[PDB]
Amino acid sequence: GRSLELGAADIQDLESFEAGRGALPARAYLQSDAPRLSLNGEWQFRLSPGSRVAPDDGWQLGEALNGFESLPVPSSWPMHGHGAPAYTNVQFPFAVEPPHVPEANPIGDHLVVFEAGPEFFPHALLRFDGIESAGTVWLNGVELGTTRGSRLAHEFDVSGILEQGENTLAVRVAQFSAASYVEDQAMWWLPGIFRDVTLQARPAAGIDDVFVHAGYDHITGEGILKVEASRGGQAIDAVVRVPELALELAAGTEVRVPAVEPWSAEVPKLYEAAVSAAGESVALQIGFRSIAIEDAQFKVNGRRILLRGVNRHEHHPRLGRVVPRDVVEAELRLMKQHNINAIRTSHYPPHPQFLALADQLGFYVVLECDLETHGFESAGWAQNPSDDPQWEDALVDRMRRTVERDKNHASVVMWSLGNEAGTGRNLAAMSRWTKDRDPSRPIHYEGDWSSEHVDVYSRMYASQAETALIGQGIEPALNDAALDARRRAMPFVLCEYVHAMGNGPGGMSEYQALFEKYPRLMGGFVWEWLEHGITVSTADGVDHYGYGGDFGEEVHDGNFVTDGLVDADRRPRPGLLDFKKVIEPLRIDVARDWTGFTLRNGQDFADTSAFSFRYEVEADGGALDGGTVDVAPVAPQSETVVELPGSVAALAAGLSDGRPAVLTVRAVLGADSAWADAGHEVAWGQSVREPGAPVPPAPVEPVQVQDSELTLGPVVFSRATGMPTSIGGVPVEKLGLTLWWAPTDNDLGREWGGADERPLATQWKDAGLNRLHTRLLGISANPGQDGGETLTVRTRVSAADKQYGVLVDYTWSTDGETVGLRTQVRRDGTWVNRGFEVEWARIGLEFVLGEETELVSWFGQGPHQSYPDTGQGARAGWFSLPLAKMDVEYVRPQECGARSGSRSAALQLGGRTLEICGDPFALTVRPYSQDVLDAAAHRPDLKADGRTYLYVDHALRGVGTAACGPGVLEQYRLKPRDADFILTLKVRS
Amino acid sequence: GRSLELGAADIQDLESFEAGRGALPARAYLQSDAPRLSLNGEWQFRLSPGSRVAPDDGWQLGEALNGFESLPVPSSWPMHGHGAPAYTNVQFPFAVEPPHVPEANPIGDHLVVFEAGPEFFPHALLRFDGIESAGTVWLNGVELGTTRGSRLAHEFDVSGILEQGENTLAVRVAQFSAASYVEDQAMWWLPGIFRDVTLQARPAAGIDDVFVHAGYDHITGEGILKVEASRGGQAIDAVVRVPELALELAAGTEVRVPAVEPWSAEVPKLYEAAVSAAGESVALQIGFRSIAIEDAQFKVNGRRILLRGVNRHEHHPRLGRVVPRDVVEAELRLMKQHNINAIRTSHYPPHPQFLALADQLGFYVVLECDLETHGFESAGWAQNPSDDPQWEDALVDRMRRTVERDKNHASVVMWSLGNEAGTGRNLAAMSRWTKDRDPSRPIHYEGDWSSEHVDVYSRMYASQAETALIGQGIEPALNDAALDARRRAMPFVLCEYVHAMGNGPGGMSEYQALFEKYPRLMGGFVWEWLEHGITVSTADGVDHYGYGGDFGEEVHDGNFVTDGLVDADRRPRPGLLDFKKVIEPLRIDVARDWTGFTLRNGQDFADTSAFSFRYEVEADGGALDGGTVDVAPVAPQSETVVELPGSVAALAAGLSDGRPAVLTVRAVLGADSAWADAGHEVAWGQSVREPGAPVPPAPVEPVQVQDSELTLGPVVFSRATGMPTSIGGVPVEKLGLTLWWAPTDNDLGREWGGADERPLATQWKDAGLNRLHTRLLGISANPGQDGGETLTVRTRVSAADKQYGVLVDYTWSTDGETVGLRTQVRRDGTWVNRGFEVEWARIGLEFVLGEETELVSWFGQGPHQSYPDTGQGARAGWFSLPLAKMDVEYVRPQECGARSGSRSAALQLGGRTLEICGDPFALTVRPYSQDVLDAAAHRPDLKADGRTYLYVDHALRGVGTAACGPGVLEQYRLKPRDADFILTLKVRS
Ligand SMILES: OC[C@H]1O[C@@H](O)[C@H](O)[C@@H](O)[C@H]1O
Ligand SMILES: OC[C@H]1O[C@@H](O)[C@H](O)[C@@H](O)[C@H]1O
Ligand SMILES: OC[C@H]1O[C@@H](O)[C@H](O)[C@@H](O)[C@H]1O
Ligand SMILES: OC[C@H]1O[C@@H](O)[C@H](O)[C@@H](O)[C@H]1O
Repeated sequence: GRSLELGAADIQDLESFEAGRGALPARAYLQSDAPRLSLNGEWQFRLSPGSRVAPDDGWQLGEALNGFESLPVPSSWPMHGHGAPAYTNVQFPFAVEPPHVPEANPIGDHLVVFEAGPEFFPHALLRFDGIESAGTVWLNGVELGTTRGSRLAHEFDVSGILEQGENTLAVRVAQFSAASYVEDQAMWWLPGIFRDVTLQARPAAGIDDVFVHAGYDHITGEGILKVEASRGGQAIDAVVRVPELALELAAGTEVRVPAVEPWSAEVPKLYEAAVSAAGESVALQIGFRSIAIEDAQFKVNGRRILLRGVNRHEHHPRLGRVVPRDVVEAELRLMKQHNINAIRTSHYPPHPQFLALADQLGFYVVLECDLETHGFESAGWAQNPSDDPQWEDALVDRMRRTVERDKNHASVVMWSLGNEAGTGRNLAAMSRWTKDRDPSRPIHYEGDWSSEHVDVYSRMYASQAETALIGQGIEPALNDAALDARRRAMPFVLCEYVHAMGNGPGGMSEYQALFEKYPRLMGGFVWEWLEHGITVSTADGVDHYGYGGDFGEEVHDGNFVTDGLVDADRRPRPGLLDFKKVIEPLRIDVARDWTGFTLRNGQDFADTSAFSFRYEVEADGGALDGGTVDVAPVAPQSETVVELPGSVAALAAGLSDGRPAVLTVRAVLGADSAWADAGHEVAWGQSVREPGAPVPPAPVEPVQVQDSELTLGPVVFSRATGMPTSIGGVPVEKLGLTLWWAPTDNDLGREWGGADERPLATQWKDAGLNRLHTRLLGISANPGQDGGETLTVRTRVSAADKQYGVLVDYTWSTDGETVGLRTQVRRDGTWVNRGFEVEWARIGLEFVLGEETELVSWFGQGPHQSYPDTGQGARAGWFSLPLAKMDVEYVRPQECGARSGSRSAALQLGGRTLEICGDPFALTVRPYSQDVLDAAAHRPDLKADGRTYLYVDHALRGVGTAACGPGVLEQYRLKPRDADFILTLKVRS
Repeated sequence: GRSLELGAADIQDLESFEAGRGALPARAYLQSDAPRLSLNGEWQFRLSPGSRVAPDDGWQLGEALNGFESLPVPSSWPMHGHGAPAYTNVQFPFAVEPPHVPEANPIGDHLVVFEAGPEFFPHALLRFDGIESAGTVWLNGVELGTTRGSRLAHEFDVSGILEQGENTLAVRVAQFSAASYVEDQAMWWLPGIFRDVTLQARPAAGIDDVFVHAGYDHITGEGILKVEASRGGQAIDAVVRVPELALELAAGTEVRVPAVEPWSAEVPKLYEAAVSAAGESVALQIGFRSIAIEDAQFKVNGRRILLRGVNRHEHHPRLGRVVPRDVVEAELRLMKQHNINAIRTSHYPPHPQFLALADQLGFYVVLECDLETHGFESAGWAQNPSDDPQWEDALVDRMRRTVERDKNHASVVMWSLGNEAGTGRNLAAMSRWTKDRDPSRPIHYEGDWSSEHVDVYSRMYASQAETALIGQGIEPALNDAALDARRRAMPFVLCEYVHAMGNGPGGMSEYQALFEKYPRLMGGFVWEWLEHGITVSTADGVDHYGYGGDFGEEVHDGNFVTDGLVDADRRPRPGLLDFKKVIEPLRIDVARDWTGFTLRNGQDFADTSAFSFRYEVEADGGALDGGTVDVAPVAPQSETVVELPGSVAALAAGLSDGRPAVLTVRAVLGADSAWADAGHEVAWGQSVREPGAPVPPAPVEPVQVQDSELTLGPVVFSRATGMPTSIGGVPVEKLGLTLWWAPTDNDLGREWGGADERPLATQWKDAGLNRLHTRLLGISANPGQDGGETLTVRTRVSAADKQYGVLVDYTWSTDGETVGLRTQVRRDGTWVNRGFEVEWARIGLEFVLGEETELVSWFGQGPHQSYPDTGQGARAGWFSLPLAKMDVEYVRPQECGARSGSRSAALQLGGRTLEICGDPFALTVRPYSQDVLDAAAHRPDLKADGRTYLYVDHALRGVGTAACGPGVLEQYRLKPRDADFILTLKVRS
């Protein structure tokens, strides 16, 4: 049996169950004075479709290069025209038959030439901080070894192989390997050398690894310091210095520092330090803090903390898995600016530079190992690597490298074994290894609800209801009494919650109230921080984001990648603006009589000395009063009542009733910080004096009659239809009832529970809410006042093939100045379809106007959108925006931009202005129709058609988080019902 | 309360529950010598969007016409650019709130000027044979009345209103009315005056109505004749004459004719007749036949008959509901040419000219009333007009007019109350009325399974299994013993079965065998005769059919309209070719030794004297023998063994074994008939001498080896992939396994039963059968014979995210002339997905070739396609066709064109020819890919890409009728399994 296949040897290596070979022991990423040369820059690159046709020519030596072109390094090579991105959620892009790999497997050959000076001898190494997913490395033709673990560091000794002067480094990178089976994160598949490549010397009498142990005794205030140092795995002599604390001690010994200032996300105190031996010195930043679990609470420095967190993937719209440092610093400052205090590195270790920034700015970090086997769930977890003993060594290695690299950073308060990888013996081995190596950080893993091998109980997307049961410690018991006992003593954290995809997330406040009420609840991490949008440039310079499927992939999960609080360029979504308010660290309850406000300090450690408390009274015209009030600092977890100047209460008392006015109290930064300038807003509260009920016009104008038209003051009606065609000279091309909106991403998902497995969008489509039809029943003019008349138009709205409907009556009235419009809705028949009760998106009206709108003004909530279960961040005030800025640039267009709680509005159409008033309504204005919005898959598919689509809603439905997790909560649902609402219009030129 | 709405009076009339007003009594359509003038021609026409804007100007008088243009009459006015067609299946296109109508309701004003000569006085009438759906008629400004019942005749007296000379006739037609609620047939909605408009004089002493009663005593052979005649509802004096029978008798008296030749679809004997009084004479055609039910059988003239039927809608691709007479005669001849003997006028009376043609050519007709309320089912039948007493008069009227018009035609053997209209008191009133008026024809209605008010038990799409239970009279009992007793004594008919949508129908033979075995089974009517395709002409002159949705309708049911045995232009689909064979009236079983054949006469009345029995022996070269054999006529329902000339058996006996040869016996017409010429084929049978097993080549050629290629005789392989790239100079761009085909219309429907409600196409999509991926495992050359070698390529086929797969091994061998190819398939893992066992469409191979193919030849079954549960009409022989004629022009492209039972094949590519041989396989050749075929929604979306896609299948799955009714029967399913098949190839230039 002759064997004639090509590349069988390269494939066997890619199919290996083992960790990479030929590498130095795993250690910490350390700032050293040892000489170093970054090989980052312009490399040469060649791509083959698979191993069997990957040329075995002499390319590794660098001479006679055939078929190479320039490429930057680090890089995600699909970001530069070589192949294309492919995004899948749970599903693998290849056949599930481990350890085998497909035949279509991009192979990337990388090569660079560099100069090695004398200072890199006799000893040196090469360091690779990230290769996705399988790398083989040669130096001057000699093989160093292989890399496994795509976001993990590898180091190769080049002593006696690195030559003085010019050297040639070659790296072969395969996209898919056996390791892909354990790297099934929901994100873009992006092969490449995507992190630093560095040459580092290792002088004699140096330092290879360091392990900081900096604890805090919260009773005495002492610091407990012990800095370990080793060479070749052996503890060595070395001296530690921290100038600020008047300390010089030996490595390996534990000392009590009489008084330290503890480290926390709120106060990230960092003492500079150096560990030095004869040949090498290491620069450290040390944060004193101790982590402990007691009374079923997660405590730092003796206090239960509340995690205000997000899940952070690493992604950049033009460079993929390469995130420039300027972008890292930016987004982390942006996080702090929105009151975030915690980060989960979903689902792999980040760039090693991330850790120091986290220590400095202040975040509680859950550092997570690179491991996820989600794609094995659909087959009942059969062949899951997490329980296959042949994978033990490879998975322990992943955890080892994860722990060693970042074990010195005070910001890491939990080690996480991975994400959605089931349960198995290998996961238990990873946990046992970590607990032995570093018992100073509790262990996290959500995949095993029994929680046998962890220290905190973690779940994702648990309902508000179950969260409250857990907060009270009365969730259902595990069958094993011993394991149930353990878990009931564990604090609870939501590693992912309030899925922030598209319009939403809804129901954040409900979670937060539980967090504040129940100590056992640690808090939660929003999924997720950013949208993984990829910029696509088109003809005429139009720029938009692409998502799953837009790059010609055979298997994908669509727009699930754009599920973030900010877009790929870090521009806030409305959800982040709401999130900031929900998690605000201070609560300000302004008194109704404007005499003062209650101030609760929600922080865990800091008092209120960093904040300046300011007040301002705003009214119709401008601002009437304002200033700053001094507050004796308030301790954490306590409250006080702050008096306001009597002048404020006097304004309120002498306010002619019916005049609108808003008192706003804010807590801003008194001075610059590392993450924001002075005056940055942190918390706020308001008290509103509402405008009185709008005076309904006197019906003293009669109805003129003609053959095909009616007129009632500034309004013109069509006799045939009964609907306005003009108001004050403004063409009304249509007016009608609305019960539907263009489905959100959440409306496109299932609400599990109940016998109805259809998404809300499908329920609506089956019911006909998107294609309503109106029948005219009657037109009638009725006696008004002193000659005038009202005009009642009676209609019935329904849909083809349906028997249910609603009766809508429009009653118009006018005095010549302002048009009054009453609308009555009455449901007719039983609103059931395919055996389930139909629900409504809204109860409102759609005005279609023939003119374009330039500007929208309103008194209500703003500046940004607000729906019944969102809008926490929208405050009471006066707002005005150009039309285009009323919209929201979601990647898949969908319902958005409604302004709930509006009392008045004003649209500028050319030279005229249309004013709407009435009891609280929601306001939306768009230059396109609802059907155009529902059809559009990307922003370019939206086109203005010269009209103005105006929406005035009396009732609205919530948005929820049904795309992943709970749907709209009961209190925000909208069942069919009768309704009645009044409204006044006016046009002025 | 002033009332200001427009058109409220016209709308109230459209909402009327009552029949049309002001019309003459319902009567028969009669050929009379009274003067007549057809007003058909070029009319003037105007369209308004609704009643409220329909002008009330002076248009009815004909002077100062504003906005009218020319339009033909009769017409379906959406067929001429006024609006557009809209097709819905079950669902109404308007809100379901009877009797109300929508505001978007096209109003069509029609007008013509004509001359009335002296012979139209003093009495005359105007006759309208069809107006959809509500007409108001004026003559010279004077209102005559209104029409209700869209396919029913109305007559209006114009005495004292018709003026001598020039007259002006005006008709206002509304598309939607209260009557639309009872005209919910599955078809295009097409308003208009779509049938004849005729002026007819009514001289004094004339004849208004006639009622023929022509029975047959099958014991004596006597005819029982009684011709009734009436004027103004009163029986009158009149004399009846039938020359051929030597008869002159008075109307109203019953006589025994000593000897008549009975009428039947097989022998449609018609005696000419005339009923005459002083002023008028009527021409009649009389067929003597008596209908009776006894021993739970449906009998004509004392014999149980077998219905070979189709459901006939009226439709024309360019004129809509207007079917020219030349097209009627054509399609009915086409029906007879395919052995059909029965017609159901689904679901309304046809054009009155249809009846005479049915009497002449010979069909058993189920004449069905215009009534269907299907759209009320989705709401639990609430508000169903069939049980609403306010609709009684309007529904009795529909049945009255239905019965009166056609009561004289022997071809009508059943009256049908309507279709899918539920159960209700009005349906019972329609039945009571019919039984009293005409007790000579049993009553049919499927909507009430209890069968309380009918004479035959009717069902639609009952499984073969339930049909067999009913054939034995052991179906489950009704709860009411008295009704169960009645129904068990009733014969059973399938008014709709073997849904003929797209590829199919499958499972026809199984039904037919039950029809022949069980007397209680009357037979069945295929759904349906024609596709309702509408021709759409595009730039460059390309012509294709449109279906539901292609005309911009808001609500539609897609391609369900193209569900016919022939296309809109009456070109046969493969299903009709199979249907003809299944229902063939004679069975011919040719003996294996070629000594003779068994002949069963399946007819009910006629013997075999009309047929000439002919034989022919065909072989490789040409024909070897042939002739005609004389058969003593065989009586109905008996059989005989016909000897063939000894010369035929001698050829078979002296045939060198392994040589293929086919003996075919045919029954053709001995002489011309009214529906076909002499030599037309009616029945056939065959005996085949198969070719011997193909000799596998001697493996005496070795494997040449190169860096990137292997070669084994005329074959070139790629070392990387292991797959052919050449055979004899022909580029092979790809070769691989197939388990999937582009879903048929049947595959897009649900198979109710079992916990899996997904259509087969969705099951396949979820499982990944459409996106298979192959991994190379090994390549190996093995010792052959006298130096030669075999080449085994080992592969594993699967799909992304799936663990199941198949192992496919290709073993090649050659002697230099012919390539031998063995293929072994072994399933690997459990083929389950989303909790249900995956099924396969096929087990085969796809050859993709770089050259185009001009011609395809094969020995097997043809000329037309054949799948496991179809192809009855495909016979054994030798066939050759240009590539384009191997395809099938279904309106929605889908899997089709496979040739099952193939033993050899030959493709001509330019100058060369590729030959395939082996054990029985299925052959398909296309100029495009399977994905292009699945994506295409219409024919133009198919584009040849310069390649040749060749499919060789070892196993195939059935097609069934799951689009509506049973899916693939158990024995034709294809579960995943191991398989093995051999095959030889050869290229000759
Ligand atoms: O103590 C106040 C601060 O608390 C931090 O945890 C948060 O990240 C900051 O944005 C700020 O709110
Ligand atoms: O092994 C994976 C499973 O683990 C269980 O603890 C959990 O309840 C399941 O939902 C699933 O995640
Ligand atoms: O008796 C033979 C004939 O029977 C008729 O019913 C049929 O319509 C004809 O096509 C032919 O088959
Ligand atoms: O009233 C309509 C119903 O009539 C019943 O006899 C039948 O079983 C049902 O399927 C439905 O057709």
